[PDB]
Amino acid sequence: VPAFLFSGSTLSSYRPNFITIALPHYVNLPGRSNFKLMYIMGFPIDTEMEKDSEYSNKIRQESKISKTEGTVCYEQKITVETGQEKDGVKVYRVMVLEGTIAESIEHLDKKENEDILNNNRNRIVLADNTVINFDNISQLKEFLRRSVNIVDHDIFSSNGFEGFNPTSHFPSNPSSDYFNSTGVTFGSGVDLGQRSKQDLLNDGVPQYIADRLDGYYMLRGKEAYDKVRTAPLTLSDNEAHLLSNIYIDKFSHKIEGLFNDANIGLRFCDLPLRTRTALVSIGYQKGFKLSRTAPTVWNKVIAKDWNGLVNAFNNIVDGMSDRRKREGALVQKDIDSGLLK
Repeated sequence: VPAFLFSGSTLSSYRPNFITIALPHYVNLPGRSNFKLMYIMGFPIDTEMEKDSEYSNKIRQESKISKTEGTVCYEQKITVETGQEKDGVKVYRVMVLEGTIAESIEHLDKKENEDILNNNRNRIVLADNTVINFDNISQLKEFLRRSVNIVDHDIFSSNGFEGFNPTSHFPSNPSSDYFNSTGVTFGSGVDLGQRSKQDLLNDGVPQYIADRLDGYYMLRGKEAYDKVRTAPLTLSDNEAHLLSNIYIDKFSHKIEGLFNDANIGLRFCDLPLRTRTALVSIGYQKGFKLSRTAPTVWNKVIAKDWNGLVNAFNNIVDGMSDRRKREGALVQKDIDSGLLK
């Protein structure tokens, strides 16, 4: 123990020095201190011990981030290690050294690395030098999977929020006030009334999906309405999710920028997933500039008053109040889960 130590492969953008490796080689990983690595064979080894040492790191603090419900900011590179620890002595093989989330997921999916990952303790060493210890490799991968998404797309397309309808639909009638502004709609509120095919292509929507919507583009009011009654179109769930997610993500990035531009002492990626989801949902419904479209929400966000933020969602009556309560409950969950406070 640790087992299969030199097996598999290791992902590092950093490949030290410039013969002669069967000898241990030591180096300080450049950006940070301490990060002390001991290279044996071609492989990086992270060791920690309580007692002072010249070649070992000091014991690292455990991150407060939840291994079960938590995420790491999607803008961070991470270090992934697998290994063993006892009695103030820690020895970890570095599987991924300061790589991106997506790279990490990819690398850990490699068959060659199975043995070492299944046979040891897996942990993430964060940019902040704290660590998250996982019960098992499957847990770590799922954590990573959560972390890569800006919003939780399943919640978003749940009936509780934006819903999901793969069939072309017109969510208005000739009597209603929004009739002329409503277009042919797909998935989780993707309205083509102001969008053209080229627009969708530009946003990264696949040609095969885009080609299908021909005739549904740019129709608004009567024409869009009529078109759905006369010639509806049903997408497969897969195509409708793909399309929705492009727009959910596109919109999310709008919300993200506002938050980050506010310079509030943290970035949007540092918020828990559900809260990001909450913020984006209300934006998607009420308009993206929350300073204007949801001031009472916005105030609490930028104040980092999480309890205050929940209350704010509960206290808005736009006639949308049910969804707003569901948004606040997302925030409250993060509170109850310890992701917030």
